Amino acid sequence: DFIGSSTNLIMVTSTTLMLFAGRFGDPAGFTLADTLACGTVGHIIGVGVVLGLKNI
Amino acid sequence: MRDLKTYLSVAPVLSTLWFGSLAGLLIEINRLFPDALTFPF
Amino acid sequence: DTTTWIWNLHADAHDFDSHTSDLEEISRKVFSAHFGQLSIIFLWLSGMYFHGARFSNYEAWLSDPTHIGPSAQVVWPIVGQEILNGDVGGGFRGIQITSGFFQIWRASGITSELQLYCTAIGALVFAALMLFAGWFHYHKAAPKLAWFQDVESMLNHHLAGLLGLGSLSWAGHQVHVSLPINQFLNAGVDPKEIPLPHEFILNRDLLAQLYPSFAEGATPFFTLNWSKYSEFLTFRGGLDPVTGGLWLTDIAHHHLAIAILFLIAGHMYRTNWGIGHGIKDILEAHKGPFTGQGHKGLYEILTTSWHAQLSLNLAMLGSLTIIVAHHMYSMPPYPYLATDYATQLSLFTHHMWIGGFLIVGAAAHAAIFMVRDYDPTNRYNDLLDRVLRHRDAIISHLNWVCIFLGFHSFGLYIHNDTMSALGRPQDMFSDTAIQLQPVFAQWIQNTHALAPGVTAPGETASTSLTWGGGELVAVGGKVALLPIPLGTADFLVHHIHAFTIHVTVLILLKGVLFARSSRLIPDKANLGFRFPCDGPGRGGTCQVSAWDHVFLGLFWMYNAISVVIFHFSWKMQSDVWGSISDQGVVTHITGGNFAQSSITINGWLRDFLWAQASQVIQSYGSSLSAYGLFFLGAHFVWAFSLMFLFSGRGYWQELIESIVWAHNKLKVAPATQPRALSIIQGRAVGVTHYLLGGIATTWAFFLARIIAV
Amino acid sequence: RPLWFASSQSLSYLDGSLPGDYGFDPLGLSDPEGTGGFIEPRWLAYGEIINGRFAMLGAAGAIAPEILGKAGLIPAETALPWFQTGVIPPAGTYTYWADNYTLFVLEMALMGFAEHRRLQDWYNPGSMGKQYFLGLEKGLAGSGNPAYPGGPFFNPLGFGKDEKSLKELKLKEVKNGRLAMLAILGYFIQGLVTGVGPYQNLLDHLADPVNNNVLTS
Ligand code: CLA
Ligand code: CLA
Ligand code: CLA
Ligand SMILES: CC1=C(/C=C/C(C)=C/C=C\C(C)=C\C=C\C=C(C)\C=C\C=C(C)\C=C\C2=C(C)CCCC2(C)C)C(C)(C)CCC1
Ligand code: SF4
Repeated sequence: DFIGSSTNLIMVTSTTLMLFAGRFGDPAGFTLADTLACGTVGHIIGVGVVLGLKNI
Repeated sequence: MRDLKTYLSVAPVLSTLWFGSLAGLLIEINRLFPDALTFPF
Repeated sequence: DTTTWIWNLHADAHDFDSHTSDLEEISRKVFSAHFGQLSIIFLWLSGMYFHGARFSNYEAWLSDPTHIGPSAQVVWPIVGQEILNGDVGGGFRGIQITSGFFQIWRASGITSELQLYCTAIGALVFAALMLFAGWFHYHKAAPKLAWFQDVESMLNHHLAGLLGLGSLSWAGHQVHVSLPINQFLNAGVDPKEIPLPHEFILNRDLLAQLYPSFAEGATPFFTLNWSKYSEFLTFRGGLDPVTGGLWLTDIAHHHLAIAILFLIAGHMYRTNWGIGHGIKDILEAHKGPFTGQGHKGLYEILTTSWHAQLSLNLAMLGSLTIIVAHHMYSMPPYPYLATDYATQLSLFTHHMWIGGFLIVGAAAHAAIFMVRDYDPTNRYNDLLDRVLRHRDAIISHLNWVCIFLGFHSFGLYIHNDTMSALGRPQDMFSDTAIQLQPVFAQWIQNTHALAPGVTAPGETASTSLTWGGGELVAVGGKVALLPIPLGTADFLVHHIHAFTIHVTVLILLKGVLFARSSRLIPDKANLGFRFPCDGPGRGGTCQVSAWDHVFLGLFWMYNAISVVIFHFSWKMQSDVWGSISDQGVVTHITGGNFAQSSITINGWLRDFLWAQASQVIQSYGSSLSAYGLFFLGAHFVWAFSLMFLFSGRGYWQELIESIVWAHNKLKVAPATQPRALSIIQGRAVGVTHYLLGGIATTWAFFLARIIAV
Repeated sequence: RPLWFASSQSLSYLDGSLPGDYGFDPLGLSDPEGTGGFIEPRWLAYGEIINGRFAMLGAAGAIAPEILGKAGLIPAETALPWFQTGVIPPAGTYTYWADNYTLFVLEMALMGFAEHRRLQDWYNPGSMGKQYFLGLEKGLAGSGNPAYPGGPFFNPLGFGKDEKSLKELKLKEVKNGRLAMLAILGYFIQGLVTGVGPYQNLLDHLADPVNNNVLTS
């Protein structure tokens, strides 16, 4: 039902892009804390974008 | 212990116990013989 | 040996820096002392919660808040003192309380006396737990110094955990308990018929009936369809017409937002995992355009000293308390608080005094740090050095501002008084002859009134009703809040406030800056933070220490705070509070005489002090006679303080010498030789009694006046 | 040896003397610096072992009554889920030969004897075999290691005569304990969320795997 809507794609892209920007054991030393932080930041960015776009 | 007795005999604690007993007694007479101005004896 | 040892025993009881020179032991003692204070606070809360369950008329008040006076204390009938059990209504006799505890309980959803008993038992258990924790953490498992100096971890936990999660938990409680119970109470439902709070959690259709959004469950939160929760998460603004307080939905939304913001803010400082900033790096790297080098060296100062941290925290807490006092009278957060005038006057005066005391403490501890912990060799900081290198320019300019403000704020009152006495009312500074209008404040009021609908599209009403342009609010025939006019009378008193604040700042800052040395005594640092004098040389060096500067600043703090509370009391009694008839005519308590009578010193003596003190002096024989007894007793203490302030030490030592001779004559001479009080102690005794007498007099006057009318 | 999320700080002190050591300690609770109170590596290992043993008992005990009830081995009156056997009176109760509180007192007395003896052995070694205790003090002397007392009372079958076998058995014991603690946490969470017995949850999932998942609940 919800899968495939605008919100899902928007926040999936936000999280993936933030993780990719953060990165660019693990070859590069990307600590799990870094992954959690980047995913979190992507989530706040996506939530703010979706809430703002949903109004207009 | 001995230290318990020594701390109990210090001036503040002994004075507080004495004054509390005194106040209780005075309230007892004031309750038993209320509103007293003259000796009827 | 002598009697000064007894006095010295209690004077240095909590000075851990004098006992030992090891930072670890001082830190451990501080931790345990904090635990003990927390235990005492929990015991106090337990007592307050228990007394309202057994010796109070809470239920009767809950069935009729407007016409019943709250009460939680009852007196034993021993010496005829049972006259203090007045008729407060609800078939109850006792002392009327003014701490606003009933409003808190009503806003929290409490409906019966069974919940208060459970809260009291829980608080007592918590007090016992805190006492045991203090004992354990001092005697069994005492932390190391390196644990206390991890200030990056302390800030993270104290922001995310203590403040971030507390707001979220309280928002949850509000949403789940306080909103439905208050909605039921506001609907006229009898309190004993309201369902218990757990019925809302267990039965969901009951909550769905009041708020349909609860039928959808938690799915809209995850789907980002947050508009569905607008039933109980609003942005209305203004006061509730039924009760006179803020909407509880606004409070719930506010606490949710605050919790999220604090949780976000708690992930800033670096810890073991290497993400986040370090405080030392932020301080060092910061170099703006005029600082130059920067704040390099403050991290060591603030991590190796307890007095600097105490001073900073005290200043911040005092300012916060004053802000809290200002923000609660204009935007009443609890139901049935605005229209209950006795509590409103008592809550404003309490926090003002607390804030003033905490600010003076901040100044004192800054002086202590400067005297003791200052070290230019090992803990050099540039900004402090530059401030110390031009202290003559700072004080002399602050001295000028005080004179200018004092002249141009008090000479106006004196000129008004003289012109009134000479039969020339057309030459005074008033609304009819010469106007000094506060134009900036009026512009601010107009802007804030017009802000909704233009600059705040989501707002349906203004934040407060003090900004002119709103509508009057009436609850139970009384006035809750209405726009407050500003005129020439409000121009002068604000500048009085500014003058007094500036003088207090001058005294305290001069003490702090000249704590280490001055042109008179170059070696004042070696003499100590608390010493009486340096002899009668150089013409006289009485009261040169920083302790004496704090002692002088206490008097001015008391002088400054007293004018604020008088201003608040008269302005609110004359311009806001009152009653409304059935046709909509407002009759204030004093009929709006603040505008014309508060411009001369005679008006405050005749229309405020003389006219409003007739309630306390006629309280004999009634249930308010305790206030009449405390009114006279406080004058005695205030006048008794003057013996220590005006006199010296030699006279009393000689008098005690004669007394000791008379005792020696009869073999009743004590082996502990009597001694008169020291020079410093005689000063400390006087100011304590002075403040106690003044504050008690004002307290009795206010409480006896406002309860009767 | 295999390493599971090991870190440089944690590898400094977790040499490998403990059984089943994988180097996993992201929070560094067992760091030998600033040891005090109950944060001590020996006490932490002892607590882990004891919690594991109790969890391995409880994980089988909670699900045993439901297993046999479906097979008809026991009367249906005793085929109750783990949260309806009188542990939580609001959730339901069963009437035994005595009410719950006297059972509680009897349990407290017996286990108080047992646990106080164990604690006294932990504090000072070998002192539980000196004072006369109905003539049973001969076998309760212990073996110098608090978590592995040994002796005729606790090791009757004579397992682990060699050190290698003992080490392998210790490793297996700690692995089973960790699995059981995870299982007990799952028990609690499933009981709180679904509201039925864990065996009922497994049967429901097996009946229709595509439907009875976390997503639908
Ligand atoms: C968090 C708050 C806080 C803390 C932890 C401290 C801690 C400290 N202060 Mg301090 N202070 C504070 C707030 C605080 N202060 C504030 C707000 C002020 C401004 C008024 C001051 C003003 C101040 C001064 C002026 C001095 C200190 C000093 C000290 C140190 C020694 C204190 C001592 O020995 O007290 C001992 C405790 C007492 C003497 C008890 C006082 C009793 C009061 C005054 C009477 C109360 C009457 C009561 C209502 C009636 C009871 C009746 C009953 C007896 C029957 C200690 C580190 C001293 C220092 O460091 O010198 C080197 C010092 O000289 N402080
Ligand atoms: C038992 C001890 C004791 C005795 C026998 C006396 C006797 C005397 N005092 Mg005196 N005094 C005492 C204690 C005592 N004092 C104490 C403790 C103080 C300090 C508060 C004073 C302060 C004092 C002053 C200021 C003056 C006297 C004066 C006098 C003489 C005038 C008569 C009189 O009663 O004055 C009145 C005495 C008082 C009002 C003192 C108050 C009584 C106190 C509270 C009693 C304390 C008893 C003590 C707890 C004993 C404990 C015993 C225990 C160990 C068993 C008289 C010789 C006067 C005099 O002639 O010049 C020297 C005078 O001007 N006294
Ligand atoms: C400001 C309060 C405070 C602070 C800063 C500390 C700080 C500390 N305590 Mg401590 N403690 C406190 C209060 C506090 N305690 C209280 C009130 C008690 C009760 C007496 C204890 C009992 C206690 C013991 C027994 C021990 C410590 C220890 C420690 C140290 C190690 C803690 C650690 O690594 O985490 C360890 C953290 C955990 C293992 C997680 C436990 C999580 C708890 C159980 C959850 C709390 C649930 C809570 C009640 C929910 C409330 C719900 C609501 C209904 C009220 C640390 C210095 C230990 C030490 O070595 O001292 C140096 C130690 O052995 N503390
Ligand atoms: C390639 C690869 C990979 C990858 C992966 C990944 C990349 C993942 C990721 C993921 C992630 C990395 C995620 C994350 C996330 C996080 C988070 C998400 C957190 C948190 C958050 C929060 C808690 C929030 C909240 C909130 C709320 C509730 C309200 C308000 C708003 C907000 C939002 C703030 C793998 C490994 C597979 C394999 C190998 C290769
Ligand atoms: S004796 Fe008294 S007046 Fe003289 S210098 Fe000292 S404090 Fe001042």
